Amino acid sequence: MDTKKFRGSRTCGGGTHKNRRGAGNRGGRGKAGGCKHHFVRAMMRGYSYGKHGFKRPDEVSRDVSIVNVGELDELASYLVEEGLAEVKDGAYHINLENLGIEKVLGSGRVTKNLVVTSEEFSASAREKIENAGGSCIDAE
Amino acid sequence: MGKKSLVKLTRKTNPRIVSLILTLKERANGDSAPIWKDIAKRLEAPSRNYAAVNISKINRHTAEDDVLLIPGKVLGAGLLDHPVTIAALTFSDSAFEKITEAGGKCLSLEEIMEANPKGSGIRIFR
Amino acid sequence: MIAMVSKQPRKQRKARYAAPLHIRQKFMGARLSEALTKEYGTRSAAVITGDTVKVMRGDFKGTEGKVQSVSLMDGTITVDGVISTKVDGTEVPRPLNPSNVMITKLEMKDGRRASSIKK
Amino acid sequence: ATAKTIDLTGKAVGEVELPAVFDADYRPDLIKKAVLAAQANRLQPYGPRLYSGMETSARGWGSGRGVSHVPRLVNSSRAARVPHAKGGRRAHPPKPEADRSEKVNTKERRYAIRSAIAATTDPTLVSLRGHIFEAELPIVAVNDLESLERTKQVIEFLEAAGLYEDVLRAKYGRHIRAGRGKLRGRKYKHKKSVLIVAGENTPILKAARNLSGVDVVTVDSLNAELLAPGTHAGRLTVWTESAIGKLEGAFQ
RNA sequence: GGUGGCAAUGGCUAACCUUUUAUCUGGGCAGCCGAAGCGAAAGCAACAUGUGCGCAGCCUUUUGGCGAGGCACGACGUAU
RNA sequence: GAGUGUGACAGUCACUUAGAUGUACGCCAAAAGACCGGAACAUGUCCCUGAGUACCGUGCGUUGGAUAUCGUGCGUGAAUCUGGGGGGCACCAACCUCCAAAACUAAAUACUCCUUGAGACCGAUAGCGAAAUAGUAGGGUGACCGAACGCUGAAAAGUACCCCGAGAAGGGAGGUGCAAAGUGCCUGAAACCUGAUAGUGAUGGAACGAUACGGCAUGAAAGGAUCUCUGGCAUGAAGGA
RNA sequence: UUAUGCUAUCAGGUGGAUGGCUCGGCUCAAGAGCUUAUGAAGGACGUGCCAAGCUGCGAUAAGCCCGGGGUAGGUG
Ligand SMILES: [K+]
Ligand SMILES: [K+]
Ligand SMILES: [Mg+2]
Ligand SMILES: [Mg+2]
Ligand SMILES: [Mg+2]
Repeated sequence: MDTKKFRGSRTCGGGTHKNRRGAGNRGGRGKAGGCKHHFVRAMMRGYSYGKHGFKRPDEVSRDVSIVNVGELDELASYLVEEGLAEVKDGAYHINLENLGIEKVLGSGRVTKNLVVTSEEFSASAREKIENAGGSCIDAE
Repeated sequence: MGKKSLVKLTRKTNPRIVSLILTLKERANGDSAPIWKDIAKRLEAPSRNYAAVNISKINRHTAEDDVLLIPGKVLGAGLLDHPVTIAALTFSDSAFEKITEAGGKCLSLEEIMEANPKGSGIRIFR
Repeated sequence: MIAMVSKQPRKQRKARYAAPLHIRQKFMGARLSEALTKEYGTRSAAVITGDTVKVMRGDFKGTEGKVQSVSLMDGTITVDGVISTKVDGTEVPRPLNPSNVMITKLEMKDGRRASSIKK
Repeated sequence: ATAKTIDLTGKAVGEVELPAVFDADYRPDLIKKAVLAAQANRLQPYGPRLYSGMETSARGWGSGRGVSHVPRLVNSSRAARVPHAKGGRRAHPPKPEADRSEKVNTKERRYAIRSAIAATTDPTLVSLRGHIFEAELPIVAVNDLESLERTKQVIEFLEAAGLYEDVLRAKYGRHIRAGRGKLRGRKYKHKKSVLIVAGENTPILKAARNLSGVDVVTVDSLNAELLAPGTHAGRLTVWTESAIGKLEGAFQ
């Protein structure tokens, strides 16, 4: 706190001088009392008692990097000028493997001919790419 | 510009912002144009809530040769198909490149103040 | 000698205060006269008991005399004619700092003095 | 935009196009941030020893003796160890484990450096900063200033450029400061006069080094605190041709 | 929170190297946060705006119009 | 032109500094010589490759180690290249991976008695307890606890001689010194104590003051000079005889 | 001449604050890093012309010998 502003206040913003003694003025140390007197506070701060679900091992579980077809479509020219994609007879050839993405999702619009090769596609990504005139290629 | 406005101005550290606020209030006076006083009040507001407008909003809400004044920064997310003149406090590099290639102008608040002091036809974007 | 290793006043003064005797010899340096500096190639030399110096600072500026005595611990010399008359009236020498005097004639009864002054 | 270059006699003998580092707007707030961060990163840990005032076995007498309940020596009534006891520990002293370093992002630190470099071109900022000079800013010197090896040559160049008055101001303005700094080793309060920036390591570093208030550095070793001593921009600086050539993308 | 830098083509680097004695300059993409959520998990995976109201500001016949932001819907992803 | 010393502030007075020199014993150390020697392939009813060990059962500790940490108490206990171990419960199969139960091994790392340097550190009730005749004086049978105390002056020039005094005290007078700064001596606050001055005071009522008006004293500087005193005239709000 | 006192200032005493000074302390960094039966560290006692403490030294006792640096003073 601003120590200088409280020089002369005696209690220094604490109320009574009998405040500010120990953990008794906080109701205990840490997040104690979450079943008894900090029960509602535990609900508010998310520390309510209980267990839920199970964790799978990190060595089998995996998350996939994603990119929506709108993001690919409306910055594909930047990808070609940066080298990560090429234009073959007018069709953008994007390989998500060198982008670090493994699943194409279907959010957005596809306005150009995208020939996209990726480890996985959502169904909607499939229709949006194929209706734009392009195709989807799985990574063997 | 009473004590509240003075608190807000004295709070700012960027001399460009201070000079802009002062000159905008002067121009709102002289030109009789509440657009400049409005921009000054938006600049006096806390800097954590400054406008950071992406290119996509400008493209979505503007027509050809539409003059925009953004009391903040223009960012580069999105595409810009039509030319548009944009007066902003600052621009991203990508925002500048996109606006330039689309055929628009990236001018500052001082430049737009000098171009038309009355603020006629100018639309504020946040 | 105190290098630019330490620019701190405390270390400089500690070095001077606890200087060995062979280092306190160099504290007795005094400016040589123009003739002596020309004919020795050095700008200064240690004041020795015996050589003639001219006092150039203090209450006794302009006096020329022979160094009667040198104290290495005090870093002071005693010059003929630089005295303090005391309440008895007997005349007592007033010690001088060697940096306040100038050598005008060296005592060269010691064959080692020439190399002592330089090299 | 463009700047004239003066030879060692002080006469303009050509033109140089100033890099984009020189048309950077003036940002005293960012300059202040950069200089304060560098000063803080220079600082040194300090504090009392671990158990200073606390290496006693003092214990309280308790109630019933007409005395305060402070800890006392086991074989005397002398109070010990408490911050209001004589010889007791300091409550809240400086800690050697305290971290005084400040971070400034490299982008905004470079912005501050560019702002300070552009501030060396404004006569109003430089004269308001305290400097005495009669030259026309910015001062770009031909590269032969870098090859001169004696202080007298630097004096002749500075006099021909109308900059030596600032050096004399720094020399005669050197003053013994007030307070405890003299005992700690900061006997003088020094002034800053002239910044010489060279293209690379050359003899001009040693040659101009001993001038009073003068800093001579290369473009690589150029930071905010050299260009804005005390967080104030507007340092009178002499750039060389090589320095201006090497400044094209220096902080952008 | 106030003030700033940069900004989805994002931000910042950590250790460390460069120190020519702790600053500093230039490097350093490992990593972290943001960028897609929902689900215990398997897994699957969304609007670059479809509509309305409407503040500021601008235009205006001074009563209306356009209306960023805001608000209210509609639609969609996923769990049940 | 870091700094310190020198009778007050020093780049040029001294020591230094920047920069160069030199150095016994040692330490590293390249050219060049002397020496044990190194690396591939072919063939295989061939030989060797670490035991109370690995593993397992049970108890306990420990661990994030969860039926899936490591240890070690008890018990039990293998195999031998057609072999053995591991791949987070056990077992089966596939695949991948290694070869324990023997041994050594620089560097990068830690620390601070010690050396050097530095410091938005402290500045004598602080900073180490200790500016060290300081773990001292002193305290405790003992384990152990543990202080206080820095400074004359440029130079002792550290007060001659004389008087009083029992005086090797002290005082007076007189000197030294720019200055008594006169030896635990720089500056020298307050409490406290002695005296002086102003006011008051032996008929007097107590939060020791604030406000107004008077007596006495002071009012040199730093405060006023159409300022202070005393009146006249003009205009005068609220109010108003 | 109102004593005993009270209030303010001044002079002096006592006292040792304040200021100024500091060869001390503290912290950080960079180095360097084992020693003792060839008797260590540590302690006791002694050791000086006048010397009690500390420091150094060991009956050769604030010291003895040799080489180098230093050079005119020294005797913590
Ligand atoms: K002198
Ligand atoms: K001095
Ligand atoms: Mg010097
Ligand atoms: Mg102490
Ligand atoms: Mg202490």
